[PDB]
Amino acid sequence: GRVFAPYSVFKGAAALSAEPRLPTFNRLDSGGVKLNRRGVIMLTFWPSVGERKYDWEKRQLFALSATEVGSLISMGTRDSSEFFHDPSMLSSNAGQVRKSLSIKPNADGSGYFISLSVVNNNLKTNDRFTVPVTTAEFAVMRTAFSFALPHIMGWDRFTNR
Amino acid sequence: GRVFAPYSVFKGAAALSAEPRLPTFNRLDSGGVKLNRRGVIMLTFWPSVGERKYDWEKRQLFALSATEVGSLISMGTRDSSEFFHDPSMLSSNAGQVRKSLSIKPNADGSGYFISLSVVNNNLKTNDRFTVPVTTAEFAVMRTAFSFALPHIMGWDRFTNR
Amino acid sequence: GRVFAPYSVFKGAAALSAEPRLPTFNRLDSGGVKLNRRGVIMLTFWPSVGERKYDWEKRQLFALSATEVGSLISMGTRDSSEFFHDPSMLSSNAGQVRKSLSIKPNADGSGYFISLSVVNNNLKTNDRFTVPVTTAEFAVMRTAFSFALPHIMGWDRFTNR
Amino acid sequence: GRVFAPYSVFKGAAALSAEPRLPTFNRLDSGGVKLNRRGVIMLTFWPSVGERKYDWEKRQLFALSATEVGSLISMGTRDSSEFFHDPSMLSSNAGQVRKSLSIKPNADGSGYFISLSVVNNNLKTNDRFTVPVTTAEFAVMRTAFSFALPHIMGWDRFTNR
DNA sequence: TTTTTTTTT
DNA sequence: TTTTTTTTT
DNA sequence: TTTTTTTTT
DNA sequence: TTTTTTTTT
Repeated sequence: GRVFAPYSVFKGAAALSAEPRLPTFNRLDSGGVKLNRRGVIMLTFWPSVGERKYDWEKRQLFALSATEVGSLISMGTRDSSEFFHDPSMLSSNAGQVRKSLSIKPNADGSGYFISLSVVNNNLKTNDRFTVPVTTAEFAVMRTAFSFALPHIMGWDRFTNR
Repeated sequence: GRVFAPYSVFKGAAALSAEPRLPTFNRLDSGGVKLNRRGVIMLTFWPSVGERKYDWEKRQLFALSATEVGSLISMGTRDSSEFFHDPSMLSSNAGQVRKSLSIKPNADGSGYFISLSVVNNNLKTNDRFTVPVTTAEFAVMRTAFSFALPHIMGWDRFTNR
Repeated sequence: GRVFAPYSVFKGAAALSAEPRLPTFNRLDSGGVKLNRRGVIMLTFWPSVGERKYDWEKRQLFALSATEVGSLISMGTRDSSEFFHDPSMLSSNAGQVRKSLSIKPNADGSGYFISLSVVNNNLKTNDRFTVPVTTAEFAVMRTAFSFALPHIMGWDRFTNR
Repeated sequence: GRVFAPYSVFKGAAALSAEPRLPTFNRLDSGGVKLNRRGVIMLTFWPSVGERKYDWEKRQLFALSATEVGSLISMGTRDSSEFFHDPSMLSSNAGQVRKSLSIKPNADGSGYFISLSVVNNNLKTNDRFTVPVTTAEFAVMRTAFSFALPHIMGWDRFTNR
């Protein structure tokens, strides 16, 4: 069965959620197993419609790859990164939706800003959710993501008993 | 069944103990599972009534959240933090008991001081337990807490087999 | 059964793959178990025959030992290392094939270069596969290898239940 | 059953071995479980009687506690520590055997020196085994010991399923 | 005994 | 296919 | 719902 | 064979 144990951070404008999506495996005819669809750390964003009350309907997703996770956890305090995703890459309708996730340190050094930009040329929409992440919150993420990385990679299958 | 494997540090005035409290889950009707009550790292303090002989009766608890754990493990040597808790928040009798946990580096750099303050306006009591933590002891905590963080978050449920 | 969950990095000239090989154990007559053949992190390299299309036939392997893994993960940004292996050491045909793996930081600091040299004096061949590894990619490796190290050592057998 | 998966380092004068000893638990009448005898990282030393040929008969043991492990893994490159143990503390024959383990960085910075001193006033013996540990070897230890620490503490018993 | 709360499947 | 070897239970 | 793809067993 | 001990459920 599925499991819902998100690490969620709520702030002024929007809320931020993070939970792993494990890899899918195919059992070969030879008996062994082969990783098929790679796992990710799924990031979800949604806005606040009212004093601490958020709109789950207007949520946007962003799937961190193994490498991108590696990038995030290796970030020094004075570091910043930006990831660009096309949800429908290699599909009939590519270049129509563009997603970009950005992590930038804030001036104070009291953590980072993490914002998701989603531009949809099909629906003519332009969404952006920014969420402030303290040092401690980003620390949970770094440690949690470090823990999950081997799993989303399927390396937890390698075990002596 | 339950499990009692505390990491305990004993010192002059008081003693310090730390062990995880796992999250509670509810099995949905849909089959999947959902994290309900979040896990914590439970901290217990108690005084010394006599030459190395402590009073377990006068113990006070403090429950570290995921974020607070993230804060503790991310602490540089020259860092200090303070957490404030109301045990009965959102309850009939709030603001009546106040707890504060403080981690401050000591002058020497030979670790930290960790003290729990508990002010009870109902019972008119004022308790404070301070415990010195060497670099090595705080190292156990940092590593142990890092290990436990994924578990108290319920991320150990995400596993390939 | 076996498991195939490689961490693969594809680049211009060649491709790089990494996955653990667990240790083999023998069950003693006394009942206990004893680690026999030590585990490794297996590295595979292969060339590119055409615009992003690689030759799996011309692959070369390199097996990182526990210690060598320890070396790799302890590398600062400004560090470089080189490992020399004779595949047929202590065998009839030693000194006939020589392998060397090198990790050097690139000028920019944007990661490392990792190249495998294989000199075969029996077949009169001289192969070399170089692959550029970004900071994020090497971060995956560092974290993945850290996770796997206890397992290839067989220390995952030590567990309370 | 027991498990033998030592991390061993062999050098000129002596050899060094390290493997965890898990904690013992007692099942309470209440149903739960309680950690009884604490786990350790067991260190074994033995001399070399001949060109790369060691004397397993003249081995000496040293049991690292949780805290001492915490100390070892927190060591910077320029750090050194010394631990003193009386094997028969709180026993009929205390003060008769004294053990001391020392970790000192070597001049070059190419790792550390680790030596075990055992003075026996009952048998009138004075033993000392020194073993050089490269940066990579000590890296294996740091990572392996970090992995094992939660287990020797019995914190691996805390798990969601 | 424990600072709660915010959104789904 | 893989750099081995050293000491026990 | 999710940026894909490249090579085996 | 191993530095112990301190307080509960």
